[PDB]
Amino acid sequence: SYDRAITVFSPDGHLFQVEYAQEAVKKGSTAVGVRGRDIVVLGVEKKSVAKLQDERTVRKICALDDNVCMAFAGLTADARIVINRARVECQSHRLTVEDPVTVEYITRYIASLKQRYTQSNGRRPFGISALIVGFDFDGTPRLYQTDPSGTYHAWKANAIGRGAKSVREFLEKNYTDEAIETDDLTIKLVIKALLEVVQSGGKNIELAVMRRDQSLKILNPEEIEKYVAEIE
Amino acid sequence: TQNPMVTGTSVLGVKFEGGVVIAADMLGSYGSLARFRNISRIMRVNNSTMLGASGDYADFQYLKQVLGQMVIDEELLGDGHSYSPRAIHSWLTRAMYSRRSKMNPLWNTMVIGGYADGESFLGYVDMLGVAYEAPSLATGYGAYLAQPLLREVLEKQPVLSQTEARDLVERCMRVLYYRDARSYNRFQIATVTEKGVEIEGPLSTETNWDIA
Amino acid sequence: TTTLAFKFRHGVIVAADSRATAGAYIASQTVKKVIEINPYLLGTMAGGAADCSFWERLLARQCRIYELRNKERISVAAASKLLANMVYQYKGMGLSMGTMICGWDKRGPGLYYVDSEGNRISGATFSVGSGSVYAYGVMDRGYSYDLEVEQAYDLARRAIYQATYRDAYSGGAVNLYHVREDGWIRVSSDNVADLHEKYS
Amino acid sequence: TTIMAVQFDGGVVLGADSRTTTGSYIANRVTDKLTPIHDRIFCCRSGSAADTQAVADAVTYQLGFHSIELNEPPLVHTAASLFKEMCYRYREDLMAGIIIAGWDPQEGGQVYSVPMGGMMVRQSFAIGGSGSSYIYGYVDATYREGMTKEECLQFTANALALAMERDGSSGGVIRLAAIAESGVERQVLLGDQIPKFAVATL
Amino acid sequence: NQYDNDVTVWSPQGRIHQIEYAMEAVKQGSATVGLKSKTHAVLVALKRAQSELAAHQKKILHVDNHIGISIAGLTADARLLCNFMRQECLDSRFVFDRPLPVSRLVSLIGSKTQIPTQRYGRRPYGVGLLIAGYDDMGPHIFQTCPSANYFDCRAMSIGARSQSARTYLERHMSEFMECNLNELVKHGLRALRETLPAEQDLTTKNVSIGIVGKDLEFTIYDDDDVSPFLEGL
Amino acid sequence: GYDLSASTFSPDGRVFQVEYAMKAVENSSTAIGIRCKDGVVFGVEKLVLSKLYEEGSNKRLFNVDRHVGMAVAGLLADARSLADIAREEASNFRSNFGYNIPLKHLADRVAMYVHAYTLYSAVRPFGCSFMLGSYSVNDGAQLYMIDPSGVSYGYWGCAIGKARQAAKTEIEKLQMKEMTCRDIVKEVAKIIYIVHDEVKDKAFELELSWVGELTNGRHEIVPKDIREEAEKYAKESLK
Amino acid sequence: MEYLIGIQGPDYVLVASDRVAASNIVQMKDDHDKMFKMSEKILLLCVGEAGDTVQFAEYIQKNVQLYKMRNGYELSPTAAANFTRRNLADCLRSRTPYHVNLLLAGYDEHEGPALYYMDYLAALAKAPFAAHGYGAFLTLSILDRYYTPTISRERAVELLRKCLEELQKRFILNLPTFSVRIIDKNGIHDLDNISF
Amino acid sequence: FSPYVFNGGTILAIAGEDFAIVASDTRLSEGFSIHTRDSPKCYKLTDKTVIGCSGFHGDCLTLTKIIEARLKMYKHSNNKAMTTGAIAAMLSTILYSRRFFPYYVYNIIGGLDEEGKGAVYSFDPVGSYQRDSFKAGGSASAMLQPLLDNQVGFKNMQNVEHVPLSLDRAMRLVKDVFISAAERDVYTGDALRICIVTKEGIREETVSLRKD
Amino acid sequence: YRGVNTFSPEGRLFQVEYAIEAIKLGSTAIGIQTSEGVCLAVEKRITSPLMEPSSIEKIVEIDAHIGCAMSGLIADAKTLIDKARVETQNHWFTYNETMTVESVTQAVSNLALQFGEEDADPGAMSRPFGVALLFGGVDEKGPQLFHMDPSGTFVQCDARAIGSASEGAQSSLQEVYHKSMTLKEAIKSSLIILKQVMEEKLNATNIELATVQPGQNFHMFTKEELEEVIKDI
Ligand SMILES: CC(C)C[C@@H](C=O)NC(=O)[C@H](CC(C)C)NC(=O)[C@H](CC(C)C)NC(=O)OCc1ccccc1
Ligand SMILES: CC(C)C[C@@H](C=O)NC(=O)[C@H](CC(C)C)NC(=O)[C@H](CC(C)C)NC(=O)OCc1ccccc1
Repeated sequence: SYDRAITVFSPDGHLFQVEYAQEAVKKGSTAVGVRGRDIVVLGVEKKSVAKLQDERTVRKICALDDNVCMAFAGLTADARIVINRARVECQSHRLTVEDPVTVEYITRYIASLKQRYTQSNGRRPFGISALIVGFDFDGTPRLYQTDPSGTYHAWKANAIGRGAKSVREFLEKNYTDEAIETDDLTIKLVIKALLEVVQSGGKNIELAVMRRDQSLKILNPEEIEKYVAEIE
Repeated sequence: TQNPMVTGTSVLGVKFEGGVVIAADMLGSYGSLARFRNISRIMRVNNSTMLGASGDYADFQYLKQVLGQMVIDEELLGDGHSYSPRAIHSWLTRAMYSRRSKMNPLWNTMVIGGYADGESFLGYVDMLGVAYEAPSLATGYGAYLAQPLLREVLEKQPVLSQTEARDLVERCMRVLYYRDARSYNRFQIATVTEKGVEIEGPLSTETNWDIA
Repeated sequence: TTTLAFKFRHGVIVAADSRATAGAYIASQTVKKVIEINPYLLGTMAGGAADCSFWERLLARQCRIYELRNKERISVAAASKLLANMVYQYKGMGLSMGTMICGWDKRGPGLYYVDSEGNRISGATFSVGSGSVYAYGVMDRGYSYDLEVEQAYDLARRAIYQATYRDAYSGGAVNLYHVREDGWIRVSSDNVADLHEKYS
Repeated sequence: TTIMAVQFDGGVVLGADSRTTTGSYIANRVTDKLTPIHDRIFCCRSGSAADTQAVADAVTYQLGFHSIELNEPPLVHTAASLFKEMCYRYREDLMAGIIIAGWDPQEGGQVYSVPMGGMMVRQSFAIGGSGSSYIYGYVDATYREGMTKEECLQFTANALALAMERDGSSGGVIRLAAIAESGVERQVLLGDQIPKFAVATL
Repeated sequence: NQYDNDVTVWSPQGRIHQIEYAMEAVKQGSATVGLKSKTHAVLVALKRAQSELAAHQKKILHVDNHIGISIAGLTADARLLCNFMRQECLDSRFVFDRPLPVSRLVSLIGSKTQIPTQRYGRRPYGVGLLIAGYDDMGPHIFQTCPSANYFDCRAMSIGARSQSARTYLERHMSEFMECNLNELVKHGLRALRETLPAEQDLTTKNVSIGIVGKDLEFTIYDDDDVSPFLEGL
Repeated sequence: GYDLSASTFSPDGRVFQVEYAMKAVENSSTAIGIRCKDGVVFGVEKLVLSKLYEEGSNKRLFNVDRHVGMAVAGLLADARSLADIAREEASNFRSNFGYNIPLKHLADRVAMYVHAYTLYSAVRPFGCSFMLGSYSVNDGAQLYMIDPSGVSYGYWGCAIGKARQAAKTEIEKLQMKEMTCRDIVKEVAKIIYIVHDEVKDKAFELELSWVGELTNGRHEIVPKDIREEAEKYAKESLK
Repeated sequence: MEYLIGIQGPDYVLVASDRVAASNIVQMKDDHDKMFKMSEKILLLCVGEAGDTVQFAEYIQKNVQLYKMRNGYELSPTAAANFTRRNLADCLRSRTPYHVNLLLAGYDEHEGPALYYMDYLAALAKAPFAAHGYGAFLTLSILDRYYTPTISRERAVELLRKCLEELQKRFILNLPTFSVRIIDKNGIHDLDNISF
Repeated sequence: FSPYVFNGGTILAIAGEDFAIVASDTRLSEGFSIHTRDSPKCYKLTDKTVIGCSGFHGDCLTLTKIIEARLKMYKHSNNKAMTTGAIAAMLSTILYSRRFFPYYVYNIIGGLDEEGKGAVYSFDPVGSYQRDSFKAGGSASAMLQPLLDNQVGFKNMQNVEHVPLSLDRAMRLVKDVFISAAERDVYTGDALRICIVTKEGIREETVSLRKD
Repeated sequence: YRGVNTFSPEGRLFQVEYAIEAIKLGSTAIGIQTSEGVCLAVEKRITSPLMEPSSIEKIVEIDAHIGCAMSGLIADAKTLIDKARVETQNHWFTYNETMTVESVTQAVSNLALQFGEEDADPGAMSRPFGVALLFGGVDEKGPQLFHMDPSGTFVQCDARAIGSASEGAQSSLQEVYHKSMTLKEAIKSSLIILKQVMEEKLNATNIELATVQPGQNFHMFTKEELEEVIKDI
């Protein structure tokens, strides 16, 4: 059993393996999430359709449960492993607690899993950051972010991946109660933020919408184009 | 041992002024058969401790090997510390209880006599971990036959001399030979005093009246 | 023994006797058969005294950890499920444990019956113990969801008292509890001898 | 089954019957119950054939390796100790009664008894098996100190013949073996060679 | 600079540098003294605080009714060793109903501490100990090192600036055997005082005393409990 | 970097880690052991590092078995670990076979245990040399020595430590094959004093042990009276 | 003993079960639910030893839901039935067998309605109709007499009533209320309880 | 092979305003025989706590040793002595740890609580425990309890003042209940050992009973 | 190269030294002990306005009478806190009492430094925890404040500051703190220092304050209480 200490401290108190995992998250495609009054929206920029790939099998937005979904930015294979671990935990929580999971609970579970891989023996840190959105049983919308280090926070709106600094800067200035006043207005805010980085727009961005009672919904290309047209 | 095979009968013990004396016959009965008639059931644990045992003889031999090995190890250090009779009695109680708990008991009833720090010790240990210290002990059928005589004398006279204790033991050994169907006429007497442990040869209950 | 609990308009009422027997010998007449798991959760004990006390205490520790981790009080359904899973690992190994978990959760008042045999159900009224059959008759005839608080106390006391009268292994004092939206309260502890004078 | 071993000045004499039974059927009537563990060390087997054979093979392997390592001939006491160690540890699984006899330079002829249970004891002479119960008085009455090899051979032959006559699980032929510094001399008494005692007729 | 990175690597001079560094850890620790007489064994330690508002770190720990230790080095390792010693003392009492002899307890420590110093990926225990106990053979004072070696002493000092203390103990070693308990403790305190850096005095806040005797179970004196001993020096 | 592990041969076929272990053994104080007709005698030059140490502290003579002795040199911690191993081997032998372990067999078992630590990088070679001595009527006096590499041989007189060469020269003139333990004890004390360097080391205490017919085959410390006589004889010899 | 019954029609599956939770000659619950929602088109009816039924059914439910969440589509009724049999059979010879009798009902878009029968030995059978418990002895003949492959759901409910009336008239246990449910292309529909 | 055997013994505990009494007989027996006449069932745990164990002597010794070890472990870790309540809670967990191989022991803890008042805790073999004002356990538990309930508890008596229980009255009551029990119970009646826990310390008294 | 269990020439473990260095990257946290109670304060250090400050939990409750303040790699402290909570409930379950603050700190400190690479466990910790913890609570001894470092060393302290501004926060605590200080004065003093060291302007949303008192349980100040205190401060 390989049991070498992959992650160790360094002079000045740094975990280079954690920092490298972060620079691996930064190379990934951009992802955006905003928390609306009665809606939570997740957006992501597609590097290239390629006109040959089957778009069904390259989704970067996944549903952990009926009331929770997440989008990642980093290594695709690592995300698939983390997503599966969350999915089994969500079902396990349903089995024991007899109630649907809360966004904070599953975020805490995922973060703890990531932290464990940074302190375990013979293991590499997970090279992904995740944006988890959903609705608690009380109905309050939630939006969380998790880093490879194992830390997590609750965000009104945040972006991860390539060019996340600019998108976050744009969101900070453009996020207000008026902007999230209506569900359509909230969607436009995500699209405009993504357009800050991605070039083509419409054909290079994927959007997912989650409402209080309704399940996860993926906007069709026609809907995305219409919103882009309304934006311009 | 789930079922004993070759067993020794009662063992006696009584403490006097300045020592302890233990008796036991040299006979291993294979279920109503005097099979082995020259086996000593008394062991010299160390310079101030001696041990007699009843029940399965093979289990007694195992304890002889283990206990003898520990004494050797302690003497190797040569640090001035040696196991006292109380320490050996405590160790045996734990060993017997642990085997009973695991459901693989050592089918024995042991009597431990010793003399250290100018004080006599006499202890008892059953196969189930029962242990205690009394002025006189008698395992097996000795509890029914020999114990009443020893207790009666000791209640009358709490402290005995070496000669009185030896004569008392011989009388009890005679009674056991009369009425115990698994007893033998040849037996050993072990004594521990300030001068160490001495084991007496194959004595015989010569005084056996048979006026029928 | 006789434990009893039912739900009504103003919460859930829990009552029990205070007798413990060892064979045909009355070991004690002051046993506390209701466990204060939390200021909002209660548990009753019936069956093995050691089994019930140990596993309820284990449940109380698990519930407290749950609250610390999740920063929210555990629900009645979750607590009963926790106990059901803990004791199911030892099914068929001789544990005797019949419990009712009573509390007020976010969904409202809750009452679950958990047995060492593996049963876990919720209902309006329950009764566990040797005298449960006797307490069922009195409770069934006098129970109504629209009972007043004072009436509910009287019905619980009468049901336990009648059970102690007919059951050899039930007796002592009737301990009464009432779980409300803001927590449970120790209503009273009336001796069966005194109740016998009152009812006759 | 009847196994007998005697000790004389400078060696030991071993003997056994040659009957193996499965109920009342004699599966083998010429079985050899004297297993040579080493040179000048023998063991007489009684009880379960499977257990005794397995135990004898294991001790033979252990003693042979031990002797090679030490570059000295094995001691009879050591061979008995190895039998005791295994028979005692697996006392609940093994049904095997053994007597170990042989010669070594240090102590000369020795006879050790390892009955069921795993106890070990040095004996001037030993007997075992189902048929041993019928000759306890005979060996006790007719045994003497200082017997020679020839006397020991005759003493063992007479005892075994009586046991085979009475016991139903004993019979066939008598296999003997005298062990001394010179070597091992084995012989088989069969037919009229077996000692005979007239049966009273009224 | 390639022979001082593992404990399983001998150097050309036949030295294991890792063990040498562990010995250097106890030197950075704080001073502590231990001496014995015909009847008593005494431990006196000098506690120091990281900050003025922080309590002085404790240096004397209980092991059994007749054994105590004074630590100097990595505290986490000290607790691991103290825990091991307590279990060994408990096991002896449980099995033999008898106090574990001090020398046999020290031998167990050496055996345990030696294993890390010979396996890849393990490290020596970065802590030195001054074991004071009483057994059937009389008072005992022992010294342990990160290297799994121990010495039966009559008076020893370990820790920072402990050579000045050892100098005092050797000078007055001839008097310890026949002095009373009060006199013996004062000898331990005077040595510890020598270790102190000139402009500083022994205080009830930084001095801790441990005493074990023929008819005196191991006791620890700290805070105002030390005032009776300091009064007179 | 060919000398950083015991699992690598040097270009010329040498395990430097083992060689360094022997070098550590060569910095200790000398310890000698002489075999004679009656039995075996051991002697050790115990330096007093500090006057604060109790007499008998850090004893370098051990009783691995009631009939077997043991003298050591080098890292003391490793030596004590080997002594525990030797005791375990001796005890296990008695339980399995029922009699005292022959000294030759005991030396072989301990030597193989030592040798197993010079084959892998996961452990390091014992940095200590030791010698085993015993006496039995059947086997007579026997003396053995084992080095870090795991090699064991029989000796008539052996030395280990700093002044190994000087001690070997002195031992050559004893003619031990026809001498008794009583006379050998005085000779052992004399040699230790001669090899010792008073100029370099401050002071030392002489530790003596023997096993033979006079002790009935049990290894034990030499009596205080005999040790005092031997020390006086050695000091007088050093005119 | 509990009671389960299932009738399969051309394009639907009708299932019913009693609502009694007894404990040593006392009805502790009168509205117990013995049907588990595997998915939007599958129902598991589990009866047997206390604890075993809930533990097994919940365990299967978690896995079936997990499969849906991981693959984006729900398990077919046949696959779910065979998955259940595999788990039951595997535990059969272990130290912790599950003593449960199961009826699995479901609807698949392609295959159509399906009713499956399984006993505690994990023998799986597909039948037009099945029943579990002692009441199965009295009601199975009624189903054989009156069942047809082309039975309308209105007639199926009537046939279910005749089976439940027989239990009231001739069975010894007190089973007043019965849960009723139906599965078709539109999912699981809860019908009115049949009460007496 | 039965791993259990009953050795008799009776224990009793009474709590008072400023004291706690724990008493027991000193007879150890097996079957119809008497092992020793000087085997008290009282065990001192701390300066203000005493435990009385009766039943299978093999489990009695093991449990007492386990408790003695655990107390030292607690003191070392928490730097303070255990309380009577803490000991009672721990003993419940220790007893239940062997639920499926229980200690055939009856325990009664008597001592002072944190407030300085007497406290008595009774136990079952499998850890079920409960605080009480007075309790009797062992062979003669059924004989002792009814009188304690009548006299200490003032049960079934009317128009009687409930005067607080004094130390002298409690001591006389303890002796009387045991004297009566010795007359009817075979397993008890060699001698009476009384342990009195108060603020000053633990005091011990011995009173003779009828030998047979 | 340079295994985790390695000793520097000065006897200081490399990994522990680096872990201690990692503490200086954390936000400042202050804890003051008073006869009336113990108060804990910590700067939240909001990175961006879009982050929800309610989700930064740098003060957590171990039990009703124990509270913990964290600084450093906050993700590491999650396992330490979970161990402390579990240990506290185990003690209540067994002894039916409440663990003391020192005993809880001791259990957590023992968990720290139990890291290894070879022959430790299938998934043992590979590195020390990079978090410094301040344990505050009320026990039989009254209010208690304990500081635990990555090295597994814990000590009681009257007032202790940890984090990026520990040097300078401790300096201020030295001048102001005194034994007879009340709980109100302690809270005011803690806030004044925090406002001084913090780079951002102190307000009711970017700091966390909690207290434990002999009567009340562990209490975390809400915004309304925080606004009241800072107004005077
Ligand atoms: C607290 C309640 C559970 C009290 C009451 C209620 O049923 N318990 C009981 O009546 C049961 C008997 C039976 C009815 C299960 N009694 C008990 O459990 C009593 C309680 C002591 C106070 C004497 N103890 C008892 O029977 O223990 C014997 C025993 C010994 C070893 C293993 C298991 C059980
Ligand atoms: C080979 C001898 C040393 C042992 C021999 C002598 O009595 N033992 C036996 O004959 C005993 C008798 C008794 C256990 C029924 N029989 C046996 O051990 C077995 C029967 C087993 C079911 C136990 N008999 C048997 O089938 O023996 C087959 C056999 C035939 C020839 C040589 C070796 C073995």
